[PDB]
Amino acid sequence: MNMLALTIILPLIGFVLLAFSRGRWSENVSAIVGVGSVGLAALVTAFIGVDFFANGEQTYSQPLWTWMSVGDFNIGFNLVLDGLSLTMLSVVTGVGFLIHMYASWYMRGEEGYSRFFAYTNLFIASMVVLVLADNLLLMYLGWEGVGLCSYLLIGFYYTDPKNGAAAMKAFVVTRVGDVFLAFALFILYNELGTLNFREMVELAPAHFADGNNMLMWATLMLLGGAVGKSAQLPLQTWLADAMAGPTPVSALIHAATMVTAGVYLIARTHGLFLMTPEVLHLVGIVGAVTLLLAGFAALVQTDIKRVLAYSTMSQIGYMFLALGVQAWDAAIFHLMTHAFFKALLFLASGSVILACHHEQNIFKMGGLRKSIPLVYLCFLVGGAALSALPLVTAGFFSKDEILAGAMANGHINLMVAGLVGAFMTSLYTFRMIFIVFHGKEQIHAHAVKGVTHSLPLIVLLILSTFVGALIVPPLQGVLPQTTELAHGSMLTLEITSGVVAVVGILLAAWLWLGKRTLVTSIANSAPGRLLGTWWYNAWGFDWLYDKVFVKPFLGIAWLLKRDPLNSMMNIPAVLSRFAGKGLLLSENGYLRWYVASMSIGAVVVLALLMVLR
Amino acid sequence: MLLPWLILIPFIGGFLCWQTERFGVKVPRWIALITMGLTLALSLQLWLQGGYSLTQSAGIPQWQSEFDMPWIPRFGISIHLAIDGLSLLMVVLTGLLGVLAVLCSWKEIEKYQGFFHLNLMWILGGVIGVFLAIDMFLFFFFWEMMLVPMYFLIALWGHKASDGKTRITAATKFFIYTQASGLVMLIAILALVFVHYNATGVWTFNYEELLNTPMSSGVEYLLMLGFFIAFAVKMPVVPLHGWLPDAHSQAPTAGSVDLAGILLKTAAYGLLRFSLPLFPNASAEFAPIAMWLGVIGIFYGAWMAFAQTDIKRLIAYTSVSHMGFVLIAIYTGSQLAYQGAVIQMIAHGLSAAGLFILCGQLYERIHTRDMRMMGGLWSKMKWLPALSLFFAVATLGMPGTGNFVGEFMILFGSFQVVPVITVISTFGLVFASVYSLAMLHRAYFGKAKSQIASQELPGMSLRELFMILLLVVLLVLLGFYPQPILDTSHSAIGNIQQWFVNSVT
Ligand SMILES: CCCCCCCCCCCCCCCCCC(=O)OC[C@H](COP(=O)(O)OCCN)OC(=O)CCCCCCCCCCCCCCCCC
Ligand SMILES: CCCCCCCCCCCCCCCCCC(=O)OC[C@H](COP(=O)(O)OCCN)OC(=O)CCCCCCCCCCCCCCCCC
Repeated sequence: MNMLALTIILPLIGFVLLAFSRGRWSENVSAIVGVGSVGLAALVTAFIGVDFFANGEQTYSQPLWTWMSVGDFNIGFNLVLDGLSLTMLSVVTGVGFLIHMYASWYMRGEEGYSRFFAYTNLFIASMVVLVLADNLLLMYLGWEGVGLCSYLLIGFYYTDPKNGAAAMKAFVVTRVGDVFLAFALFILYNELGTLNFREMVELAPAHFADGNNMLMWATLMLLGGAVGKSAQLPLQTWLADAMAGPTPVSALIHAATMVTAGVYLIARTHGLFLMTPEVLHLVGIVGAVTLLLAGFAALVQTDIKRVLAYSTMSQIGYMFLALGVQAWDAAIFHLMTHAFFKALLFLASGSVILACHHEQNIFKMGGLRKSIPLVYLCFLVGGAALSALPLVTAGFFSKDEILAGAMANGHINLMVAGLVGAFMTSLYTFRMIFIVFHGKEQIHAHAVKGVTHSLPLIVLLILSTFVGALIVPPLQGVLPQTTELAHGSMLTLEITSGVVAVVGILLAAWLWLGKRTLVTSIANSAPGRLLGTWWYNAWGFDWLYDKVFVKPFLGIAWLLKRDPLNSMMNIPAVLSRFAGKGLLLSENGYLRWYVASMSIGAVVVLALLMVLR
Repeated sequence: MLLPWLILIPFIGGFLCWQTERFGVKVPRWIALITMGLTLALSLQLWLQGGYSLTQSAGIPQWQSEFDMPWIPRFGISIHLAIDGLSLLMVVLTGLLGVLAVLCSWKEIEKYQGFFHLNLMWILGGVIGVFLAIDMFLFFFFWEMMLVPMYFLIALWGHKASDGKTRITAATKFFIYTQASGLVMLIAILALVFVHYNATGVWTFNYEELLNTPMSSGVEYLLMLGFFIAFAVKMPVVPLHGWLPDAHSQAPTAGSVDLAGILLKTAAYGLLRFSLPLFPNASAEFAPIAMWLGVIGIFYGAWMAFAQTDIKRLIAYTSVSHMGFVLIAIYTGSQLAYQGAVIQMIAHGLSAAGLFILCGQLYERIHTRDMRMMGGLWSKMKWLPALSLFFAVATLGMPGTGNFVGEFMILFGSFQVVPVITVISTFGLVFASVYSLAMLHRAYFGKAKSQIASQELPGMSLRELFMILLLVVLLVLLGFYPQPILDTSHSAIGNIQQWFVNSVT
């Protein structure tokens, strides 16, 4: 576990080498540096994991140097591994290696093959610092890092201005969450003067004994940071547009990393949310609302990537609901399972798009099940895991645990939201599947094959089945245990969940398989055209934000374009010039006036002398 | 003492630069480089011999070195110089930016280039004197003398594309803003000298003696405002900033004047070295107004930068937004905010320098600074576009770039004193992201918006790469290991912070 830093140094070295290459290296050499860098980091993670379980799962700390020291403000560049970190490090470096390997095949022949891997390497390093940091300020160096790398990869195709707009929106919306996160860091230090996760939860109880009023503000501001990176209400308007970057990026910044940071944060700072129960419950409510709102939006999307974007929002919602119902172990379990099927679905979606000549509309495609078979199977296994098909898929075990925890803790209303979301998940997930692969061919896809493409796909496919549910995250010791549901009550939930999941898929088949007449009629119905438009635009949060923030800002920019305050400070000079011209009017060359001027002056001087005598 | 030579070497080198053009128009530049190199070496020697890291605050005044020589005995005015962790750090930055100011104007080998370098060396000599002067008259003299060389560099060696009329208009506006503001400060220095004599009976211009002058609340406030007006014009503090964008736009295109006379924080140091210590109670009661002026500059500067079209004027307004955070910090009385202000003053100098130097290099290739005539320059150049992205990432304050350390330290300290102001100020980080990305997208990304931007441009030279990469390494090191810089300014900033707080109580 002494090699904990190598999990950051290796990816960071890969970035510098690929950045200074400036595209001079060959694609093969560039891929070896990009995939090998993350690959070696994953190998180090494996060796670290082996030593962690060998030493009895004891938390390990690796102090590197003191970052900032000004009095009691002592921030340290120190790393820590305890189990929650190991789980996250494994997902980041493991699933991160597979995506890098797949990306090697996807970006073949594209400009910036080296720059892409350079940025993905920096993203990995930033995410590793985020997960290994022992303090909130070092976590910030890594929280902001992943945001930059996302901006750099969402707009990788810089030639298209639309891709740049999507990248800027992501950075701005996420940075508004980072400002909220900062507030929490500012409050916690003013109140505890530590910022170290362990010291903070140890010194918090005594300081907030008189009143936790300031602790509630910190936890609320911690939730603000989480809803930004995790794309949860009210900062979820950036995920769908972020689907402008190369498909491999989508897999990394969704399943693997980035959107999981908010969950890790609330999980790492659980000891503080527990002292603020009302804010902790709000985490659950936010997840429930997002999972429901995002499901409807995904059901009406026509772009394959956007359906997978809103699904990530719903799936991150379940993990947020799990944290609010105090099912900490279930949330991390679902983060890991989600990292498998969602990466599979995104990587598979890339294969479909490339096979369909860059086509991305679910319609305009069809009958691909025969042309691309392995990709179709990946979608089936990934879609079943997302819809939580009973027993066969890992998603079933991870989601049921979330629903069980809510019921075990008395959050019935939230559990019900999860159940209805599960039905919606099946419908939106198989609607796309039954429209893209089942039906009549319309594009004639070109077979996509070769290792570097199939290997990552197959490994994620196995991990997306029940086999992934066997990878129990080591959490006892870091996170509290969840209240256990009674066996009889647990069986009822497991059966209900399965029936809801299956019924969803059956209805999806009957609706989007064959002539698709009923769905067309509902879609063309006046209510259908209205609700469909509303959901397609994600309930209109984007429109509202444009009218409340973007439009006002641009208006004020136009108003101040000519620096009004500078023009105000130019009045002293306009008056001066005017006065000068008026005074020069007395400079008429007429001598008789000059003589009269002295006469007037004499009268004034003598008059003043007499009135001031 | 060597303090006197940190000001003389620059001045002597300037005279040599002019007298050596006779040996060729390619000689003055080497004399200038050696001159600034020697000053920088002397500054580093003082750093390695002062043990600043092990100096504990003993209370103002606390100097590692000092020099005094009679100058005008009749008025008790002398050449009094003194160094401290704060002053030392500002002198070494002047040396570094001075060497870069010489290197940036290296391909300029026209006639009368000797006078150009003479003016450049004298601007730097005056800046170093401002950081070393502890005699109030010497401080003012250096404050006002450095403006004359700058006026002739912006008016005679200014933007090659601008007409003589536009360049002179800008130089006159800069001089009138700055010299007039400086005169308001002389009125306050003279009033303080007389108030001291009347209260005590001594006639002194020494800061050390004028430190505790018994004065009323009204006079202390008026004296404080007199110094602030001078430090508000050079910071700048809105609404006394109009001169900045114009001067930057019409200054030598290479960026020499920008780095030498506009990127050294002589006003922030002045507020920390004289205004806060000399007028502790007045500064405390003016804190609310000062802090709110800073918040306005943060948002006003950000909005103004977003709407600029000219890339150099965009960078100029970003400086007004960034300096607002330093003003808020100076009026908090918190060591954390003061230490962060020192880091931001150094970081902004390095980050702004890179942007200004890169802007000049870009002009040399596309012969335009209008972003509306650029685009897709990432696919037409080899280094400039990527390096400009780095400096903008640092400008928005990305952790790991040194600008973050200063900005966040200011907020952490400011929050403990003024929470509401800190909250509104932090939202400035979102506005920074808007103008920072706007510039990169409007110039290097997208498609070419003009023919000049649609052709492969010449690549950056080794000289250009070295100076820009040096700034990159320094910013990253300051971002990951800022302790060595914090340990040098701790004693000086501690002395100032204690004085202010203890005097107010
Ligand atoms: C001796 C002391 C050592 C310490 C100091 C030295 C370290 C500094 C090295 C890294 C910082 C600067 C980054 C590189 C600058 C320019 C290099 C370059 O040419 O890279 C080009 C690269 C893509 O190249 P290409 O596709 O060819 O397009 C460019 C034009 N051709 O495009 C790019 O890479 C774009 C350049 C900027 C990219 C983002 C900037 C990163 C900012 C750093 C913040 C760190 C935060 C995250 C850290 C988390 C992990 C700790
Ligand atoms: C206490 C107050 C707050 C703090 C203040 C701090 C110091 C501020 C100092 C500056 C005050 C505002 C000056 C506003 C104008 C700045 C530039 C200037 O003086 O004139 C520029 C103007 C441009 O025109 P021109 O040069 O002919 O170019 C071609 C046509 N555009 O040229 C002209 O045509 C103008 C002709 C007259 C120029 C000189 C007279 C203007 C200034 C008069 C004094 C104002 C008060 C100063 C008091 C001392 C400082 C407090």
